[PDB]
Amino acid sequence: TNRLQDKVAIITGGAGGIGETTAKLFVRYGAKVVIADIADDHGQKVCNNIGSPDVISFVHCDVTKDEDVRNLVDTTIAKHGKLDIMFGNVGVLSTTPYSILEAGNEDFKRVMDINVYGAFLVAKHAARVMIPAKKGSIVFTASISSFTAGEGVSHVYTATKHAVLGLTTSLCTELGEYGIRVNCVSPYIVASPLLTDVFGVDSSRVEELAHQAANLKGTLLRAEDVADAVAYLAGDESKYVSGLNLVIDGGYTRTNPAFPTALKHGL
Amino acid sequence: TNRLQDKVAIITGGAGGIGETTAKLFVRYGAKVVIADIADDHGQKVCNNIGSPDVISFVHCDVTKDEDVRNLVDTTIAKHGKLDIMFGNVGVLSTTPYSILEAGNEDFKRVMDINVYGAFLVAKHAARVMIPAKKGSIVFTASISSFTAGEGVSHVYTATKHAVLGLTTSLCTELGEYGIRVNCVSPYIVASPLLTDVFGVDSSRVEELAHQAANLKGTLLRAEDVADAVAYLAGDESKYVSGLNLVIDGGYTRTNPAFPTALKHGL
Amino acid sequence: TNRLQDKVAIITGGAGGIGETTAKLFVRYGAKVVIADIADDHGQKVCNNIGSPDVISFVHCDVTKDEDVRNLVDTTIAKHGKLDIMFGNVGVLSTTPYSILEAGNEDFKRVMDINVYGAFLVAKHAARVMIPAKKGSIVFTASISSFTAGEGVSHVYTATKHAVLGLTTSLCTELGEYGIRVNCVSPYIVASPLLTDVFGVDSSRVEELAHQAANLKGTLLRAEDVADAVAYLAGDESKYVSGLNLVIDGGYTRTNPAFPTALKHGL
Amino acid sequence: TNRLQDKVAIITGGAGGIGETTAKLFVRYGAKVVIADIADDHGQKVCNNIGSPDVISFVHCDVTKDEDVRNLVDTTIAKHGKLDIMFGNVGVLSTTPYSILEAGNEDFKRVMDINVYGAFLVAKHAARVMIPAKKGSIVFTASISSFTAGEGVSHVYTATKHAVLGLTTSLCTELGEYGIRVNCVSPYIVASPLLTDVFGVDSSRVEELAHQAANLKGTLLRAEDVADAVAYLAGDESKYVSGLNLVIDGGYTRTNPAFPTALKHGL
Ligand SMILES: NC(=O)c1ccc[n+]([C@@H]2O[C@H](COP(=O)([O-])OP(=O)([O-])OC[C@H]3O[C@@H](n4cnc5c(N)[nH+]cnc54)[C@H](O)[C@@H]3O)[C@@H](O)[C@H]2O)c1
Ligand SMILES: NC(=O)c1ccc[n+]([C@@H]2O[C@H](COP(=O)([O-])OP(=O)([O-])OC[C@H]3O[C@@H](n4cnc5c(N)[nH+]cnc54)[C@H](O)[C@@H]3O)[C@@H](O)[C@H]2O)c1
Ligand SMILES: NC(=O)c1ccc[n+]([C@@H]2O[C@H](COP(=O)([O-])OP(=O)([O-])OC[C@H]3O[C@@H](n4cnc5c(N)[nH+]cnc54)[C@H](O)[C@@H]3O)[C@@H](O)[C@H]2O)c1
Ligand SMILES: NC(=O)c1ccc[n+]([C@@H]2O[C@H](COP(=O)([O-])OP(=O)([O-])OC[C@H]3O[C@@H](n4cnc5c(N)[nH+]cnc54)[C@H](O)[C@@H]3O)[C@@H](O)[C@H]2O)c1
Repeated sequence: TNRLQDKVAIITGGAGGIGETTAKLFVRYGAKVVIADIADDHGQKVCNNIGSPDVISFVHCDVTKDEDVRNLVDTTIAKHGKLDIMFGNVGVLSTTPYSILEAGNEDFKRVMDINVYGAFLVAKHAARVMIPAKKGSIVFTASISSFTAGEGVSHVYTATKHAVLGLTTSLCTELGEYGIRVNCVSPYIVASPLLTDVFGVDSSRVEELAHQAANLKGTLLRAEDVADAVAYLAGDESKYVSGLNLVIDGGYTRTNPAFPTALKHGL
Repeated sequence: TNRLQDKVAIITGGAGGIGETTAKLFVRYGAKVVIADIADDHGQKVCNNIGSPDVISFVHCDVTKDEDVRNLVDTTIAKHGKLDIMFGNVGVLSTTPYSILEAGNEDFKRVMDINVYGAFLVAKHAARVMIPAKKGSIVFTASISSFTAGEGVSHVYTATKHAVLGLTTSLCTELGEYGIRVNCVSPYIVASPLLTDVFGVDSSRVEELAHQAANLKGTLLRAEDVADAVAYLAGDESKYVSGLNLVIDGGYTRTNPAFPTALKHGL
Repeated sequence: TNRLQDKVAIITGGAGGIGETTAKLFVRYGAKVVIADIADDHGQKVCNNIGSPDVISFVHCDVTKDEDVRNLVDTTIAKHGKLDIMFGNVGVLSTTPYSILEAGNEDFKRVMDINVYGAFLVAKHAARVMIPAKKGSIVFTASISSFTAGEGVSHVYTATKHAVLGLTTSLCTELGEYGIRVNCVSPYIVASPLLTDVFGVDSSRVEELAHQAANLKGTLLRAEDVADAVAYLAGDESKYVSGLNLVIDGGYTRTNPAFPTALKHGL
Repeated sequence: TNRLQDKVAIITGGAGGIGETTAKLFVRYGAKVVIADIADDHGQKVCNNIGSPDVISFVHCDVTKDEDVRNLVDTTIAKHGKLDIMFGNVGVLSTTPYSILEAGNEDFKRVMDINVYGAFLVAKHAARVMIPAKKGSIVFTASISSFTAGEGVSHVYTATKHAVLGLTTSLCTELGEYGIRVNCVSPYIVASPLLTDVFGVDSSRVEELAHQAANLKGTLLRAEDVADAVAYLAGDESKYVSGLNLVIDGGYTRTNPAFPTALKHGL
């Protein structure tokens, strides 16, 4: 059936990848979506092809900005008379190395802006429309680096998708005394459609590497798989779980075979 | 629609309370259930009234025992040709005080038996039938004391519904390299139907106390609310989340107003 | 004895409160300190009275800045020929309410600058001098809101002293493959000397409120008590623990008597 | 100097390995110890050679038993007039495989007995002597599997050194409203003196494998390294930290290079 039918939802990043299969799921399950990206020529060739705009519309938004998050929210109330759900994806990763010493100073500012102090506004403009109605789940989207680490992932993405659990445990302790839920989803390597910028990346040869590395040989992750975790937390069937940081790693995050797959046994 | 339709499920405690609304949900969503309790005269006046046994049957089981968990599992394969899901509830709480010093020695043995080294067998007899088919989520059921504490809850229930996350993170790291998921749900004060044994308890005057104490004024918990968290993790829409300890507290676990509601402000 | 004798340490906030009793402890335990604050007229009437500058010197630093963190580090190497320890305190809290809706937009920028993307530089200029020597613990200082929450503490302080565990778990996974440790201490209500700015605060009537609220009636917190946690992690006796977020709450963080001290018993 | 001088301590496992270098440290730092093991002919050729018995004595104890934990505690009060510290090590690991399916049924009973419902009594007989004096830290000793997992470590050791954080967070919430601290230390591969029982183990060729696997190349773990973590938490300098599960992994627990050391870069 169309499961969370009635809901009006806003994805703050539904052009790219997780965001449009999460969109297409929510419009399959009977919501009305407002995709909301800066990537203008993909975010409406996603909203032009998913459905017909009464249910799916686009809005240039730049979360690095307050007048922009103001208008997305104010025109959802005006497109559709309310805002039940605010899936707040948005996320950026470093364009400087890793290494503390030779990895810089200003792709910390900019990748804190898009990820932490830009995930906030989304929650302040949703908060100021959900609080008047005493209903709503604000889902976000972090990564398994909300929990932990990697010698890959930058000290900034480790740091900003950590605090997107900050104001999602704390945002929780007040938007909760209103019967408004605050959760975030928190994935692992997901979205292809055959990459590259430095080679390695030419994706599928990323997805193949997400199976020799996982802790759940049998399947592969996808976006339908995060969309899963997000309609759950969104509206229906989420109704008393404002806890969560629904870690979708297929278990991975809770091992380290550095010493088991060195320990081994016989040879 | 009937959502996890096809599934064969086993509740290891579906007479009592969480367990039969979780049962009635799974049989509403098109599974075939086998309720499985020692409480013989409630567990079949639950299986006699929910549905008709092709979909809902009872089996005396005593998880404190191995020949008993052997036969429940072996007759599910025989009632219905497989075991996709094993919701493993089961849980007991102290019948001695709290206080380390004057709270005893043998309602640690017995309430470790029913809760930790009796949650195990459920997972060893489900494991030995799910591994042959390379499919299945083993959901359990812990409490928010899997995470934390209370000056109420006994050092034994704090201790045994802690380890039901032991062999649910660890059970995970192997029943996972099989595309078998291992999660547990983890609730807060839930089930009435107007209690007592020492007075206080005369339940609803438990549920009323679960609203002046929560961090989500607006609703009240129930069993449909844990059943929610359990069909999610069971089969469909759980397909790459073997992480979780789906904490369903309405946020509660992540505060302490000892110092805020002492701090206050003006008077 | 003078325990971590030899060490050269840098406090990045040792004028104020935790920072100078942690300083006075490190100079009692035989280190040589460089206090390092913007508060010019307190940071040297702390360095002028603790000891004589061969062991205790001041340096205006403004962690909201890179040329400033550059020079503190470069003149420690020049005052004293190395940098074993970098205690990185620094911390600021909101000067806007709490409430998402009416609590603003730019004391998120500024109190992310001093706390997260200003805790970083401290670790990049210490990192670039500890890595050449393959020795050193970078201790930071977070709060129990690194772990959790409060209806008091702002969504920004909840968010920035969360990520000071970001780049302290992640900073760890690389400054660690160098035998350089990365930990942070993480306290609860500490430092008086009889406050006010809005009344309530007139401190001791803060400390008195840190005893009717704690989970360890018997003592009171202090700065010697965090200094404790910090010489431990600093240099000696820290030598294989790069794990920690040494939570010094006297247990507090792991309860919630909303439902126990509502549950009570007899009246 | 002799740091925690005055203290009377009890190790509940100080014959073997961690336990006697932790003993020798506490008697170096001026305590008076009572080692306390079943291994009769090692536990006194440890107490006969460390020091002279006024400071170091042995007592056959079998924590799988209550009359035994009763007498150790009652004769410490009688050897020495009190019990400030109770380091409660004790720990056993499986003598059946790993695999849920073919790994048995009764080395769960026995290795729950020595580890969880035998760590308890230690804390009930220490509790009943520390509570009369309103002073004392009960340190335990868990493993990094208190936090997480491994495809090595058995589902039972994962499960029992998990709950030794149960009744160490919960034991905390009451032995704490007495100014009695409750913490546990929580190590990684430690103690040689050149092993074997199945070959692999012939230890040092265990310790060598604890360096190609760690996240802190530079040093190696030892027992002085856990003794470190335990005098800290014991008595002095522990005075307001009843939080902790002092994870001493050299960072390890918070990564997984399954996907980084598959991701790599160029070849
Ligand atoms: N492999 C994965 O897909 C993966 C792994 C782990 C976590 N995540 C998280 O998932 C989110 C990323 O989505 P995705 O589908 O993976 O990647 P994506 O394709 O980058 O999708 C996100 C969208 O964000 C857009 N965007 C960037 N800045 C702005 C801005 N300021 N305002 C509005 N839109 C903007 C960007 O153009 C894109 O359309 C982030 O929160 C990640 O932390 C993804
Ligand atoms: N307020 C709540 O409902 C609450 C709160 C927090 C956690 N939980 C968890 O939920 C579970 C309890 O279920 P419930 O509905 O609350 O209570 P319940 O009514 O006790 O239901 C559980 C069933 O377990 C049965 N049972 C006990 N021992 C055995 C045994 N050895 N073999 C087979 N059946 C047995 C018991 O008779 C009952 O039918 C436990 O795992 C708790 O830890 C419940
Ligand atoms: N009650 C407590 O003391 C408490 C509670 C919980 C956590 N903490 C943490 O402890 C730290 C605060 O120290 P404190 O002694 O409590 O307070 P404090 O008296 O504010 O000491 C910190 C110092 O930071 C200084 N400072 C501010 N900005 C800068 C800057 N940009 N550059 C250099 N110096 C600057 C400030 O002037 C002061 O001297 C923070 O990291 C808090 O998160 C304290
Ligand atoms: N590699 C390591 O050393 C390692 C790693 C991780 C955790 N730990 C923990 O450290 C503790 C083990 O100590 P250890 O030095 O490694 O090993 P160990 O040499 O086995 O020392 C522990 C002592 O426990 C003794 N013992 C066993 N049962 C009893 C009993 N019932 N009553 C009294 N004494 C008994 C045993 O004979 C031995 O003397 C456990 O709590 C482990 O969980 C150790």
